[PDB]
Amino acid sequence: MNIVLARIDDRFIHGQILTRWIKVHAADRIIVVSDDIAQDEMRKTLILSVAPSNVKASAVSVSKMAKAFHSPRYEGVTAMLLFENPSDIVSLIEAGVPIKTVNVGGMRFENHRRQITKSVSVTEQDIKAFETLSDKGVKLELRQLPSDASEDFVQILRNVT
Amino acid sequence: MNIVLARIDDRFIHGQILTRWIKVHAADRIIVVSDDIAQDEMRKTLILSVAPSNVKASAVSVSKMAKAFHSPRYEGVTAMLLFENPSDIVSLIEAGVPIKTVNVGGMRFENHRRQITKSVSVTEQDIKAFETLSDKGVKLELRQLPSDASEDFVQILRNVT
Amino acid sequence: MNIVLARIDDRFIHGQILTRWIKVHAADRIIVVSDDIAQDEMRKTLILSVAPSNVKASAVSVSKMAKAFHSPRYEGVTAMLLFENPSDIVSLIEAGVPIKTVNVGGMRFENHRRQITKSVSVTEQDIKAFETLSDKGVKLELRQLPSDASEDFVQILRNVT
Repeated sequence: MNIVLARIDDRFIHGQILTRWIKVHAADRIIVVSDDIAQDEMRKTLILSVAPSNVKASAVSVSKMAKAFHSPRYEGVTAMLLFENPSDIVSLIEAGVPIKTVNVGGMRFENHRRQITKSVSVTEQDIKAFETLSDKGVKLELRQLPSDASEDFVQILRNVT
Repeated sequence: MNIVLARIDDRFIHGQILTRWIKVHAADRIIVVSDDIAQDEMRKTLILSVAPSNVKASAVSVSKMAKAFHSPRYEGVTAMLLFENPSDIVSLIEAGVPIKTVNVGGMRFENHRRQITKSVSVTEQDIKAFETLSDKGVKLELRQLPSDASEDFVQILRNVT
Repeated sequence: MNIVLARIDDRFIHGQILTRWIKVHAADRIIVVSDDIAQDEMRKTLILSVAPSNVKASAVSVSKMAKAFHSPRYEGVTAMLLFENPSDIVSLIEAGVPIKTVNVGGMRFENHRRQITKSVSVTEQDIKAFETLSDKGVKLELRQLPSDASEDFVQILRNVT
């Protein structure tokens, strides 16, 4: 399977954002990878119900994604993955799915989170995982649209701790 | 969770009806609450597949709705509930979800039902539940669109028995 | 339940093809009948997510289809079935659902398949089932659109073996 973009985004299929990434990479499908969202009936449906037509969408767990990534059915398929956070990306790599770059899009603020950028807010578990990701050599970029200039997330995160 | 309208409607996501209620209350999501529909794979999909985009939709059971209503994830969220009948509304209130008013939209006729209005047909179990609903103080209104004048369902139902 | 067309198509809800059959028969719902697709979470969603609105869609197994076909809820309902292959059509008939004609649309080529027409490729199991289908008296037709002239599949398949 050809993974064209792995993106982090708390809000998922919001506004014209995701559509713009799609038109640009010409992807066949969007897959939300998250164990929580895959076992939660009220949230799997509700996420995949505002995704664009002419585009297949589905929500699976880190385990099925791992299995699907290697399955021959989707051989050559062009996809774009959506993640709620950086740990499931780590969990997915520890299942044998190579992810070259990750586009950090947004992680909504909460009272126990630490705002790092206008759109990204992290916890302690989030930071460890962003670390581990640079350790596995994964490029970490920050931007909403294909037209915003790519900022380096690593430099941004470090200047904060 | 902010419940802006609890509606009874046998036919669900039919015509422009539901869309009109949505534009008017500006709701983020539509949730179908029914135990039968939530365990029936051929009906959960089939109901939520003709719902409008720009609107998240999902079908849960009286039990998960109860749980979700109080969950902090959906805190402040604006929703509109859809019901097949008045018993599940009673069942939902006996789970701790306060419903102020209920908009009776339609309950299709059947051979063992008693037609009460052009669009509502009830059974004996339906009537008991509409009673219990006025007992819990729930306002019961009748109308299809936000523009039809609100008729009183209670007075209408009583004039029939 | 009134079955207006039973169609074989590996690619499912692709292009304007299916929509054209729908407008022509005026069907309320599209049901994908397949045991594999019904138990595969990443594929049930992903198939039914690119189907047209104003049309209810769902994916069930040969067993539930059998059950639904006879259920009184969907009495009189007008539907169109989608199949991945000819065996599940046989499996469905051995459950008590009469299918008069089957429209062969496409079965994508693979390395272990034998191309029979520009769009149909079969295996040994496929052929036996197409046989059994002519044995049960099921008319087998070939065409993509309601406007292409109906070719006979049986004559086409035989000229190949």
